[PDB]
Parts: sequence; C-alpha cells; structure tokens
Amino acid sequence: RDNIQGITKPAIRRLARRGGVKRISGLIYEETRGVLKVFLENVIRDAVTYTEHAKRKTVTAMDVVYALKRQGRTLYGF
Amino acid sequence: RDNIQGITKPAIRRLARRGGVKRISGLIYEETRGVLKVFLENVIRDAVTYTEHAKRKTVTAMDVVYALKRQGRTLYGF
Amino acid sequence: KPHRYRPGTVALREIRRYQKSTELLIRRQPFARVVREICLLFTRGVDYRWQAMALLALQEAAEAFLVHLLEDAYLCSLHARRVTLYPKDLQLARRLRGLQGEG
Amino acid sequence: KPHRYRPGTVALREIRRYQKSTELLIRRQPFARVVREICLLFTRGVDYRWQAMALLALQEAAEAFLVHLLEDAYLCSLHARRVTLYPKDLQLARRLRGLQGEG
Amino acid sequence: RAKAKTRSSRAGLQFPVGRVHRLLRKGNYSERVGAGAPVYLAAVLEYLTAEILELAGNAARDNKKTRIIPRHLQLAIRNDEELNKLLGRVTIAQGGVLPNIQAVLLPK
Amino acid sequence: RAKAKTRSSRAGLQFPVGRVHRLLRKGNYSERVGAGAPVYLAAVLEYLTAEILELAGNAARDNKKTRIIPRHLQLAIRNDEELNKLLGRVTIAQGGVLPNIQAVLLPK
Amino acid sequence: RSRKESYSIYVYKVLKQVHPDTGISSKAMGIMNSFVNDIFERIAGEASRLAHYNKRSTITSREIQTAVRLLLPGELAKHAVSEGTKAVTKYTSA
Amino acid sequence: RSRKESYSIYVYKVLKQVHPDTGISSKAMGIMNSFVNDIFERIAGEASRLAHYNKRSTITSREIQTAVRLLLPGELAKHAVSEGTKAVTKYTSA
Amino acid sequence: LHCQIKNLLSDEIRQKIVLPSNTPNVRRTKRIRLKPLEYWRGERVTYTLKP
Amino acid sequence: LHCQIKNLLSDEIRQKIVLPSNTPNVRRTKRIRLKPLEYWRGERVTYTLKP
DNA sequence: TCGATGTATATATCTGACACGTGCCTGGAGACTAGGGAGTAATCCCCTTGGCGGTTAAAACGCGGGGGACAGCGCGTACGTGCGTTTAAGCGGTGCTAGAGCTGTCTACGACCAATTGAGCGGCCTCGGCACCGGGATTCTGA
DNA sequence: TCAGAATCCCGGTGCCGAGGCCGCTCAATTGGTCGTAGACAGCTCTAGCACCGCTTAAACGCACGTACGCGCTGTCCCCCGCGTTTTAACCGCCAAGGGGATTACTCCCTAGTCTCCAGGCACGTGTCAGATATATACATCGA
Repeated sequence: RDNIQGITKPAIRRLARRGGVKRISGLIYEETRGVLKVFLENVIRDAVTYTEHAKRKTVTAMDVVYALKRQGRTLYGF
Repeated sequence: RDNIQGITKPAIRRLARRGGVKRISGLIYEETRGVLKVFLENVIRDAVTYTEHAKRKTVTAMDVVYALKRQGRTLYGF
Repeated sequence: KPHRYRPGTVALREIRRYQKSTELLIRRQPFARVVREICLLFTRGVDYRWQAMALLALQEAAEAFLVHLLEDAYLCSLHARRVTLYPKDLQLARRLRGLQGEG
Repeated sequence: KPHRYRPGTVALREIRRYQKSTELLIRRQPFARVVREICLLFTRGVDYRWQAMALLALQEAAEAFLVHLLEDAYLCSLHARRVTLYPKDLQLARRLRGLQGEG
Repeated sequence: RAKAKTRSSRAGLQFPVGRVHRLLRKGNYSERVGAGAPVYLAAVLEYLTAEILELAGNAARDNKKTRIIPRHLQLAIRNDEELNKLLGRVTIAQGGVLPNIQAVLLPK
Repeated sequence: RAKAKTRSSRAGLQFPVGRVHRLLRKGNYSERVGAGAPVYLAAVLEYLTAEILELAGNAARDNKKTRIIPRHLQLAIRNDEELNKLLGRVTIAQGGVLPNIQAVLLPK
Repeated sequence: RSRKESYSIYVYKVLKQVHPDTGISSKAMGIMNSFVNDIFERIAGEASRLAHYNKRSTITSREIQTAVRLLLPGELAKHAVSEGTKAVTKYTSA
Repeated sequence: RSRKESYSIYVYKVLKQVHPDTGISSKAMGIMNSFVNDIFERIAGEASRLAHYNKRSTITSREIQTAVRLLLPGELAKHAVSEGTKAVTKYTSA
Repeated sequence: LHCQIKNLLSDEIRQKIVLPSNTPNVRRTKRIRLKPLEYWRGERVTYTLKP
Repeated sequence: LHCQIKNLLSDEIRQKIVLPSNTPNVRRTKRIRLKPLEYWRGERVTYTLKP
C-alpha cells in the first residue's frame, strides 16, 4: 500500500519499450522508482519555495517550468 | 610546419596519467587532437566575437572567460 | 498444436508502437498520489491546491526525462556489448550525466 | 646481468605524481602556435594579438576540460571491464555528455 | 493630427515591434534600448518561426494532417541538426520520441 | 553634522553593503533595490567566504604552508557535498585534480 | 474579464507566409508561445550581459547581432544577420 | 591608474576573522574575488527573475530568502538563511 | 551571396544534406538543411566558409 | 536549533560524516561536513529534517 | 621470503614575490518627497473531496523454454619501457610598435510627456479533421 | 515456405476544439525636447611580437611480454510471453465549498538630491617557500 510502489512494473516496462530495450533485469523496478523519487524531490523542493514566494497555497504549472529551468531542463507548452 | 601536430603524443600520455590511465591505444593521438580542435573552435569563435564587439585587435583574458561562461563550463581566477 | 513467437521480437513490435504513439505512459492517479506524498513531505504535512493541468505537465516532463535517461543507460549497456539491461548500466549513465541530472 | 621490473606499475607512480602536482602539462610554444592557427580560420586570415594571461587561462581550461573528459572515458571503459583504453570509449563518453561540451 | 502607423508595418513585418519594445524597456534588461534593437529582434524571430513552421508543415504534409500536432514539431526539431543544438535542453509536451532504433538489435 | 560611521559598521560586518547596493544600482537587476537586501547579500557572502576559507585553512594546515595555493581550494571544494554541487560548472586555475584512484586498478 | 497577451495571431500570420493552406493545434500554439518567449528572454539576457561587458547603457542592433552570432549555431546566424540587416535597411528607409 | 575593483581587503579581513595565523596567495585572491562576483551575479539574476514573476518591481530581503533557498543545496542554505536572518535582526535593531 | 549553390555542391561531394526546395508565396528560407548529424563523430564546417 | 546534536547522532547510526570541531576565536560553523558522497547511489537527507 | 634498487620522504640554506605603511580621493553617509507596495476584501471559479458504477485495461502467476551471460581457457597480439641519439623549446635578454586606456567635446538620440485606434480577450458557430468503429489489405513463424 | 495470426490502410460517422468573427477599449504612436551616452580625436604607455643563444626534456624504437579479446561450451537462469485470474484505476458526473485572482482602495515608507569626508587603492620592503644538496625507509621484482 506504499505510495512509492504505485509506479507499476508494466508501466516501467512501458517506458522501457518506449526506450526500446531487448531484455531488462527485474531489479530495476525499484531503482527507477528511487531515481524518479529523487528527481521529483529535486523539482518539488524548489517548486514549493516558488509558490511560497508567490505566497499562495497552490502550485501552478509556471512554477514547475521555473523549477525545471532551475534544474536546467526547460519545458515548453505551458 | 603543419602545426596541428604541435600537441604531441607524450603530452597526451602525461595528460592521461593525470587522468589516471593504465594503458591506452595509440589511435587516440589524433582523436584527442580532434576533440581539442572542436572544443577550441567552439570557444575561440565566441571569444573573437567578444573582442570584435569591443573592436579590439587583441584577445583579452576576460573575454575567453566570458566565452566559456556562456559555454557553461565556468572558470575562476582570471 | 498451437505455437507462438520468439522472445524479444514481438516486444519490438510494441517498441515500434510506443515510438509512434506520443501519449503519456503513466496512469495519472498513482502519479498524482505519489507526488502528493512528496508535497506532504515538504509542506510540513499540509496539502496544497495542486493545479490539475500542472500535474500532467510534470507527468510528461518526468516521463520524457525518464525515457531519455533510460535509453542513455541502454546505449551504455549496448556499448558494453550485452543485449539486456542491468541497474549498473543506469548507475553508470547516472554517474556519467554530470550535475545536469542532479541540478 | 641487469634485471627489469613490471610495466604499468611505475606509470601509476606518474599518476600519483601528476595528481600531486597541479602545474601544466602542455608545452607553451606549440600550443600557442596551434591556438594562433585558429584565428586564421576565424578572423578572415588576418591574425590578432593576444594576452599571455589569456593564453594561460585557455591553457588551463583546455587542460582541465580534457583531463576531466579523459577520466570520464576511463571510468566508462572500466564499466566495460577492461583496464586498457580505446577511442570508442571516448566516443561513448563524449556522446553521453549531452549538449555541454558543444553548447 | 497626422495619421499614425504601426512601426512593424513601417518595417513591413508581421511580428509586433512596439509591443516587443514595450517588452524590452519594461522587461528590465538594460536601461537604454535603442531604436534598432526590437526591429532586429522581430526580424530574427520571424525568421526562426518561419524556419520551424516550414519544417513543421513539411512534417505534417507527410501524415496528411491539416493541423500541426506537437509530434510534428518534435520530429522537425530532432530531425534537423541545427535547431536541435539550439533546443538541446528543451523538451516538448506530447512530442514523443523519434523513430530511433539501434542497428544490431535486428536479427538476420 | 554627523559622526563618521558606515552602514556596514552599523551592520557590524566585514562586507560593504554600500558597495553592494552600488552594484545593485549599476547591475540593472531592478529599478528599486530595497533596504535590507544588500545587507542580506553581504551577510550571506560573509558566511560563504567563511565556509570556503575554513576548509582552505584546514587544508593549508594539513600541508603546512603560510599562504594558500589554490590546490587547497580545489581539494576543499571537492571534498563536501554542497560546494561541489554549487561549483559543478566551475574549474580551478592551478588547483589540479583530486587524488582519486579506482578499485580495480590496484594490483592484488 | 482579465487582459493577457500572447502571439497566436502573429503565429497564425507567419503560418500564412509559409503555409496558406494548413491548420494548427493549440498545443502547438502554446509550444510556439513558450518558444518565442524563451528565446526572447535568452537573447535579451545575452544582450544585457554583453552591454554590461563593455560598460554601455545603450543597446543597438550591433549588440543583438553579436548576440545572435555567439548564441545561434551554424548558418542560422548567417541567415539571421541577413534577415536583420535587410529589415533594418527596410525600416531605415522611413 | 584610474580605479580597479576587487574585494581583496574584505577577503583578507574575513580571512583574519576566521584565521589570524595564516596567509593567502594572490592566485587564491583572484579565485575568491571571481567566486564572490559569480555567486553575487547568479543570486542577483535569480532574484530578478523572482521579482519579475510576481511583479514586485522592488527587491527586498524576502526575495533573497527564497533565492538562497532555491540556489543553495540544503543545510548549506539552512545555515546561510539563519546567518542572514541573524544579520538583519542585528541591523534592524540598530 | 550565391555561394549556397557552391556550398551545396561542396556538400554533395554522398551525405544526407537536405537542399531546400522552391515554392512561391512561402517563406522557404535559403538555410541549408542537414541530416540529424550525430556530433561525437560527425563532420563540421570545413567547406561552408568564405575565403 | 539544538537538533545538530541529535542529527549528528542520527548520522552516527556506520558512515563518514565529519562533525565540526570546536575552537574559540574562529568562525567554526555548525555546517555539517560530509564524505564526498558519490551521488548515483548515495544517501540523502531523510533524517535531518524538522517534523 | 629475504634482499638489491630506484624512489620520495626528511633537512639545511638561499634567494625572491608578497603584506602592511600611505596620501588621496571618489565613492559612500544624513534629510525628504511621492508614488508603487502591503493590506483588506467579497467574489466568482477550479479543485478537492467522496461518492456512484462500470469496466476494462491493466497487474500477478506459472511455465517454459530458450537464449544470452558470465567463465575460463587458448592464444597471437600491441602497447609498456628504458636505454640511445636528437631536437626544439622554454628558457634568458631587446627593440618596438601598434594598439589598449584616458580625456575632450560635441551631437544624435531615448525617456516623457497628450491622443487616438487597432487588436487580442469574449461568446460562437459551423464544422471538418478527426478520433473512433467495422472491415479488408499487409508480414513473422516453424515444418 | 507459407497458413495464420498480428498489424496497416479504407470507408463512414458523430463531435467537439477551433479558426475566423464581431465588439471593444487599453496600450502604440505621433511630436518634440532635452539632458546626455557616446563617437570620434588624439595621445601615451606597454605588452605581445618579433628577433638572438642554450640546454634539456622529449622522440623513435624495440624487445620481450603480457593481458586480452574471439569463441566455445555451458548452463542456467531468468525472463519474454502469454494466458488466466483478479483488480483497481479510470471516466462521467454531482456537488460543494472554499481558497484565490482579483480590482478597488488606501495609506506608507523606500529611490533621488544634495553635502561632507575617509576607508579602499596605487607605490615600497623583509620575508617563507621553491629550489638544491644528502639520505632514507620503502615499495618492487628475483627464487
């Protein structure tokens, strides 16, 4: 019932076959979870400070684009 | 003479030993030359564009730092 | 007598399918749950008004970042001349990402 | 009847030397000539003056950049479990650099 | 009073110039903005958008789509070498990835 | 009139809040730069300079030298978490590379 | 009843200068709006640090020209300087 | 011979404030001056972006709080923000 | 100026460099169009420079 | 505040984390000092946060 | 395992790039507008609930076999290396000169003013791509 | 090699963002002006930009030699794959209610202006650190 376990291994396999991989070890199903978790921590830790400076109890997509720009991987469309 | 071979092979060898290489194939003596050449052609064009904007007929140590800082690999002490 | 296909090869059919379909690949609700976990982890337990279109923006961004690093790891493992994949390949590619993957 | 010792091991002494020393590793005059070879290629042939401080700074930047990418290539080849080095290792490492060394 | 005119039409262009000069002088980049700056901006921006839309339409005509999907923009960006260098650190929402397969994964 | 007393001495610190506010005037970051913000900048720069020079002096003591050559600076910034994360894009003039060997390289 | 601004009509016009026959999605429109805003602020930041580097409070077309020379790769700069110089010779007629 | 700008007196002052016993090379002096100039311009650019994002044309300490929380990683930023709050409570008392 | 006709022939001397076609009332820039051009081993501008 | 004494003990529970020593008239910050901490498999701040 | 043997880790001294003195300003400290920023504020509008119920598109499990992955060994190879001439380059100094910085002094030129006007938000509406559904074309896999 | 099962066009069909489309009213835009940033002149030191000898670390080189990568069982194991069986997220949808972008207002408290004035900033000198001798534990290969 862990929230981190909500990322399912066929969806992990879905992104894997999006990346186009022949075979995968089963070990990766938590390693990708940890990588995604620390990346989400990296962007959310800045996004909450962004909306904290905005002094609102919301989180807009502009804040996420600013957080990705501060991470250095800027995003379009929003 | 041809001057592209000025960056000689034991310079690459001692740079490898500072990088900590046990053994190295001999083909690298031109591959390092190529990657150093394209790195130089990256930085020096922007540097001379900087000096050109100053209309300066010399190259100044601040300008190359501005070029690499724009390139994203910054350097202090100059 | 029934008989079915070789391993790997019909998964490449799904690979060619997914490289043609540009949609999201993560179920929205577990992803929203797991990021609400992190904002509870940073807002001293309180929750914030998560804008719904911002959620799918972050969903797509994390998906693109993850498939990028994934194929990077598969490329380094194929440089190691083995057709499958290991977490050590991801570990090397994470290490050979620089601080771009860390901010 | 003189006797010999093993290869490679004393090169590690040179590794420990060059890690302890922080000076340059490239000769001044050939590097100056090859870097004055490029303003021929960019300033329409008519060359420019320089600064010797600028020469030292570009020297240090090129040395640090090259040694960093070099040890990156060495460790990525060591991921392939072979202690020696090949230029294809550098091809992977520069390929798994992203848009950083090239802008 | 003399009849005025838009300075973009005096430049004969389609991107606005008074608007982007308002963007510049209040966007707080420097203090003094010369008159020749935002016309040069509008010129290079019109060229860049014409470039990306020309490649986008050349992508979209292959799938016979009248409207332009973000997948078309993604394929046009990552298919051209030049603008991909400009947009290396940029990603696209719902753009997907290219058809890009390693060589030796295919069998005999 | 008044007695000679600077704002940084009124701050009781060792970094010039007037010169910093002069930079914020000239550097074109806002049209109005507030009161306490250059105070905050001089404060955090004082702290960060303390952070680098503490480990710098520690490395210089461990190599027993009067002045600090930037080898100590390079060894100091690359022996923590945050400053290495702060200065990932930064290289050092005459700082060299760390003593750093791999595990498989050691024979027996 | 709030007023914002964007470039979507300008994107629609420059669509007609290349493709007078095709349509456009709004997702692509937001991509384009983000794109022009990003490249605008990027080149403006480069121009600001450039003018800071030569102690000039003024910014002319020369600064933008050197900025797109240093920032844009390849023949994009070659066509961009021709576009800009042609546009300023067009505008300086009046 | 007109004027040159550095922070070298302040670098030496904070050096003796932390270590009254040792010295510094001029190479390290230039390293430190360039370091604090880079850190200052980076945090000032982030502060300008931040004040741009909520249309506060002023910039006060409150932008700097979120700015140094944004740029500096973790407990480094924690000690820095406590240092800055302590200094502004010192200054606002005076 | 006219060197795009020369540089295209200088690029024909074999590899995948998309020549821009010609259609009226379109923008249709004279920017020469390239292969995706993998960079870690690719070619460079050695023949599109003006002497 | 005083949690640095607790967080140091929270980190003492088989790792190389340099606690800062104590000497008068020096700055000697309370900034916790770390191993170089390889990042791709490293630990994180899971126990130096205020609940 | 014990021993020669080329290291580098001590040690004495002997010059030469640095840190405090020092006039000297030129950039920093007091007084006071005024007009953007904090604060209130009610108000519509998205979003977070908890629900439905269908549902189906996904997760778990077993087999299953097949096809990679170390594994180690056989073994030609090519780079390591250290002596042996060799070279050129980083040394010293030496005009020198063209070009980087410093004032000067005008002169074109961007902010800061009234006043229209057109263009981008706001329903709106065909409406036509187009997502979607049935159906009939293609191309992997053993016998 | 080729049924046969999995996929790529092909015609139809509701449908719902969407691209003009009308209104509209808030910033561009003309005029002009006014201090003023800088363009240009010109002058003056100065740092590469060439020169000369010198001497010393590099440059093949090669002779063993040794790791090292094809390759081959091999084996085993683990993992597509695939069918079956749960199963739970997803999708309209009600509703709700409540926080949050307002605009409106309404003070308040930080940039300019001016006037003193003094701590950073270009010039000198006694150094500790690089440099040069012993010497020495000390790793590194014989058998």
